Amino acid sequence: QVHLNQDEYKYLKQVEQILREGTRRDDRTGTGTISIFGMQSKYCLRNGTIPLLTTKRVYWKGVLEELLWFISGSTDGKLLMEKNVKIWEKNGDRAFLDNLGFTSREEGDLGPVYGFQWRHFGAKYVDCHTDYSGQGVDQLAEVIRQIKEQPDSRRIIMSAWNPSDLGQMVLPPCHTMCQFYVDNGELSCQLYQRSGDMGLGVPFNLASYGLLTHMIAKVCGLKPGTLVHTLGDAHVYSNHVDALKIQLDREPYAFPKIRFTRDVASIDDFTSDMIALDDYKCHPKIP
Amino acid sequence: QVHLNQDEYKYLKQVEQILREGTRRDDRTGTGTISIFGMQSKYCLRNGTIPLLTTKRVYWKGVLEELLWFISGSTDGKLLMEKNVKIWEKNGDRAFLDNLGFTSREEGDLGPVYGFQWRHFGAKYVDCHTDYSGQGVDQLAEVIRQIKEQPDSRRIIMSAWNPSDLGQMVLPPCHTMCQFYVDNGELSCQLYQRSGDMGLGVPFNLASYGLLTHMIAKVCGLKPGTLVHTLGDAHVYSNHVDALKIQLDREPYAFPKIRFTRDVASIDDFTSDMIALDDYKCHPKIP
Ligand SMILES: Cc1nc(=O)c2cc(CN(C)c3ccc(C(=O)N[C@@H](CCC(=O)O)C(=O)O)s3)ccc2[nH]1
Ligand SMILES: Cc1nc(=O)c2cc(CN(C)c3ccc(C(=O)N[C@@H](CCC(=O)O)C(=O)O)s3)ccc2[nH]1
Ligand SMILES: O=c1ccn([C@H]2C[C@H](O)[C@@H](COP(=O)(O)O)O2)c(=O)[nH]1
Ligand SMILES: O=c1ccn([C@H]2C[C@H](O)[C@@H](COP(=O)(O)O)O2)c(=O)[nH]1
Repeated sequence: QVHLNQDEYKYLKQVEQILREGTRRDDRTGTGTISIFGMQSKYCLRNGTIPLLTTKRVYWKGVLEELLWFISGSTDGKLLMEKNVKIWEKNGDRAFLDNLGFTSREEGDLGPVYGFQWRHFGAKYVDCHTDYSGQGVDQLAEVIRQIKEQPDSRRIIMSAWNPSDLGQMVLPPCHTMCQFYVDNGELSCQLYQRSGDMGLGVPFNLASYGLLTHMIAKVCGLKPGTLVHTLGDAHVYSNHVDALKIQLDREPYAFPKIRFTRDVASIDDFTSDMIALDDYKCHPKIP
Repeated sequence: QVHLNQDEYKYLKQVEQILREGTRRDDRTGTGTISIFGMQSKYCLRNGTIPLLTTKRVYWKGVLEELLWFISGSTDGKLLMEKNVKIWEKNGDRAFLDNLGFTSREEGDLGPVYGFQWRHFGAKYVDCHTDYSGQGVDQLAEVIRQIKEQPDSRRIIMSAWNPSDLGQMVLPPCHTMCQFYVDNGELSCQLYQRSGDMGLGVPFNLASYGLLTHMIAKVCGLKPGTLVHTLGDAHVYSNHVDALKIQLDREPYAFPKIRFTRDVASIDDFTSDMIALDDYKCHPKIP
């Protein structure tokens, strides 16, 4: 049969394939996972659609506020908490920092993570309160320039994987790079994700890069195309198979759609008040 | 509809899918291409198999000598010419260098390309005859230590994409990063290739990373697993559609197998005389 939302059904079949074919391993601390290495899915973004899963609600406020935080170049977790978004709190507090040997680091200074690499790749990091203007490569600005002036390019790439800075990161990048692609006035985006928790993190990442593509599409005067999601270690955690069993038996509703309620002078000119999400209907929460 | 070599048949269907579903575009070199954005295939390396295409012969000597050249960390194209491997020759001679503004550069100094990034990521490049010992990150050594001591890691990654150094590269990286993966003593490798010419370059890259996986597996005392080949712009050139129509109608022979005829102290201890390729049978050349 045809499903109202085929793209999310395929995601459920991804989860289903992992449980059926994946290999059972104990990640390092004992905690087991079910894992397939090498997967790929595509999600249609046309007509403002954004792939926020309907069988299990996604922390939309987190996606939005975190992505703007990435774009701003910030590595200060405290700015995200001032928006009431706690995803980076445990990774930036005293205990977690000291455990990595960052005993001199202010609480919340996550190190040279995503935002720093996107906008200042190759720059000398010191802390999250340093003015890095004009230091390093502005990958996000270069991408936008390539899309506008060289739409046919096959090198429109933005990487967060900086071997020199990995040591000083509280967490190594998970979505390690993405590639953009223009075809018949439509902007597409492929994301390579080295590691993916299909129960929690992966749906969140789909929304982030789906939203990012919609933003870049508007800045470049293009229409949204397709999101290609490539996974390295696509895995489910053993202790959480019950929740996915429930999620899989649910028929997906239609994806919501993004709507930008004002114009923007650049990728840096977005604000939470003008990113609208319409008709996000989900199935009830899962214990 | 079974096949002696299923993995190569799927490749033929990849090319076929590109031709039937791909989008027709004119790239920055003129001359059109047929392209799909986002593809993925898997090739079995178990029991020493290496995916060297049989429907169209691959330049095995180029694969072998170039990969050893990469591993050595060399950026001097002249060493490859001393082995009779003339890829990278036109990219490193006077005309091409001056066209990019490297008017002060010695012939053959390809810049901070693959070899430099693999073994000295983040280091200050100057020329291809400089001792970079202790400079930058030795990603290839980091990967090997991770495989040995942390086989379950989801962060075993080696990237050739350095935004800081792109300007000084004669050619921007095409195979941009790879991720490794250990499961029950089997070593796998996923390659993300931003751009892929299915008629020439892609078959070569599959063998390169296939051989690389076989090599790293032996150093770490593991068995070869799976090669996951992810493509960004997977394309055929409109000029060569006639040739591929023939190639697609060919039944693949069995893949050849790699056999290492002596022990190795490290990934740096390999030589052409001890990498053997057994039973590589190909279909005849195509006009
Ligand atoms: C094992 C593991 N799986 C993950 O998916 C994961 C994700 C992150 C960061 N990340 C990419 C996240 C995205 C969304 C998140 C989250 O906590 N969502 C909750 C709401 C939390 C809140 O309201 O503050 C949820 O939707 O249930 S966490 C960090 C460690 C992880 N660890
Ligand atoms: C349009 C284009 N397609 C490619 O595949 C390509 C590949 C490279 C570099 N590369 C990744 C290569 C892999 C194999 C090669 C090659 O030329 N092989 C010869 C073998 C004959 C010989 O050199 O003796 C061949 O079969 O044409 S070249 C550079 C520019 C390109 N440009
Ligand atoms: O953006 C993210 C960050 C983390 N994770 C999940 C995947 C993992 O299993 C875990 C990260 O652990 P490591 O891969 O770093 O070991 O969190 C995601 O899915 N998306
Ligand atoms: O390792 C390589 C190097 C090059 N190419 C081919 C693919 C292309 O179409 C062309 C690269 O040109 P650009 O990606 O720079 O546009 O060469 C490969 O397939 N593999």
